[PDB]
Amino acid sequence: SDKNVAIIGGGPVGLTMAKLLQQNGIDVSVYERDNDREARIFGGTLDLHKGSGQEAMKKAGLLQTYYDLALPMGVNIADAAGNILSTKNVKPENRFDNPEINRNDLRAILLNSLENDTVIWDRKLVMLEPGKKKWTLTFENKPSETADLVILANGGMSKVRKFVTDTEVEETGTFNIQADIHQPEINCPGFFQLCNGNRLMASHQGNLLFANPNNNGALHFGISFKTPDEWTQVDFQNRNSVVDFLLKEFSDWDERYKELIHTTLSFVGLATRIFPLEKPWKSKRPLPITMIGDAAHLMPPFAGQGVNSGLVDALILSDNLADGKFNSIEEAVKNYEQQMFIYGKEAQEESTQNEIEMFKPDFTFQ
Ligand SMILES: Cc1cc2nc3c(=O)[nH]c(=O)nc-3n(C[C@H](O)[C@H](O)[C@H](O)COP(=O)(O)OP(=O)(O)OC[C@H]3O[C@@H](n4cnc5c(N)ncnc54)[C@H](O)[C@@H]3O)c2cc1C
Ligand SMILES: CN(C)[C@@H]1C(O)=C(C(N)=O)C(=O)[C@@]2(O)C(O)=C3C(=O)c4c(O)ccc(Cl)c4[C@@](C)(O)[C@H]3C[C@@H]12
Repeated sequence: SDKNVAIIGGGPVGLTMAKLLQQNGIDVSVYERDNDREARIFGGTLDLHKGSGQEAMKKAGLLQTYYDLALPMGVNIADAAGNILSTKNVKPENRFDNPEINRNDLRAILLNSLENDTVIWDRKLVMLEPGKKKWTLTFENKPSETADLVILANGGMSKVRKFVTDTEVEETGTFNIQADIHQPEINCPGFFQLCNGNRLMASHQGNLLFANPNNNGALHFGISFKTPDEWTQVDFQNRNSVVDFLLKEFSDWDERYKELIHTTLSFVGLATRIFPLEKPWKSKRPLPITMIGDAAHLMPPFAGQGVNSGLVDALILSDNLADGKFNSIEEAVKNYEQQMFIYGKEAQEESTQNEIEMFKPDFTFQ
C-alpha cells in the first residue's frame, strides 16, 4: 500500500477499524459527525463477548484497558410486582462476555490508541463521489478530502450506501423507548433498589422493560413493544405526550416502575430496524469501497450482537488489508465481505429470532 483509507464514522466499530489499520502502518483517517471528542454518546452500555468483540481489543492491545473500565454486572429478572430470579457474577467468569462498558469510555480508550489527528471532528459526510483514482468525500460546510479506499462505518442509518448495495433499512415491527435518569437513587429509589446494582429485565403483556442501574452513575432503561397499528402519533418532543402513552400501557405495573416513567425528563423513541444481509452486494464498483459495523448489518438490539459482530468486522477487514495474502484491494474486501455475510446473517437470524420470541403474548426470560 502507497495509498490511504477514509473511515466514515467514529463509532466503536469505526475507531477500532482505525487502530487495527494504523498499527500496521496503513495511512488512515476517521471522519466523525460529532462536534468534538467530549460529545456525549446516548445509549446503554456495551459488553464485548470473549469470542469476538474481545478479540479485536486483544489485537489492539486494549483488552486490558477495556476490563479496567468495564464493570461485570449481575442480572435480576422481575415480575411487574417484584423479584423473580437473581443472578450474580461468579468470579470464575467476571472477566468474560459480561463487562459492561460506558459508550464514551470505550471511545476514550479508542481515541487514545490512535495517533493524534487521526480523527477529524465535525465532519458530516453528505456525499460520496468517485473520481479517476480517488473517491471525493463531501462534508457539510467543511473542505472535501480524497482517498483510495472508503470504509463506511457510520451507523445503521447510513445515507451513503448506494455504491455498495441497493438494500435499504426496514422496520422490524417493534419499537423502543430509551431514557436516562441521573442520580437514580434519589429520583427513582423504588426502581433503583429493585436493580440492586444489577441489570434488570421484566416482561408483561408484550411490554418489555430493561434497565441498567449503573451506567457511569446514571440509570439507563428501555421499554419495548410491537409497534402500535395506531402508528407515529406520540410526540417525542412533548414529554407529557410520551409519559401519557407509557402510563396507559404500563397501568398494570407496580408503583415503582411508574416512578421511573414519571421521573424521566426526556425520552428517545426509535423503531427497531434491520439492514438485512439479503442480496449479495454490488460486484461492480467504480473504486474500492466497503462497510463495517451497523452500516453493514444493522440488526435488532435484542441479542448483544451489534458492536461485537461489528468489531469482528474490523478484525477481519483489517487483517485482510495488511497481511499481503491478496492480489488487489478489490480481492481483500471481496473476501472480508464473504465471511461477514456468513456470521453476519447468523447474528441477524439470531436477533430477529429473539425479537419474535420476546413479544410473543406469554413470554418470560425464564
Ligand atoms: C437502543 C439500542 C441498544 C443497543 N444495544 C446493543 C448492545 O447491547 N450490544 C451490541 O453489541 N449492540 C447494541 N446495539 C447496536 C449497537 O449500538 C451498534 O452495533 C454499535 O454501537 C454500532 O457501531 P458502529 O460504530 O458500527 O455504529 P455507530 O456507533 O452508530 O457509529 C457510527 C459513527 O458514525 C457517525 N456518523 C453518522 N453519520 C455520519 C456521517 N454522515 N459522517 C461521519 N460520521 C457519521 C456517528 O455519529 C457515529 O459516531 C444497540 C442499539 C440500540 C439502538
Ligand atoms: C435496547 N434494548 C433492546 C435492551 C435494553 O434496553 C438494555 C438496557 N441496558 O437497558 C439492554 O441491556 C440491551 O441493550 C442489551 O444490552 C441486551 C443484551 O446485551 C443481550 C444479549 O447480549 C444477549 C441476549 C439478550 Cl436477551 C440481551 C438483552 C435482552 O439483555 C438485550 C436487551 C437490550
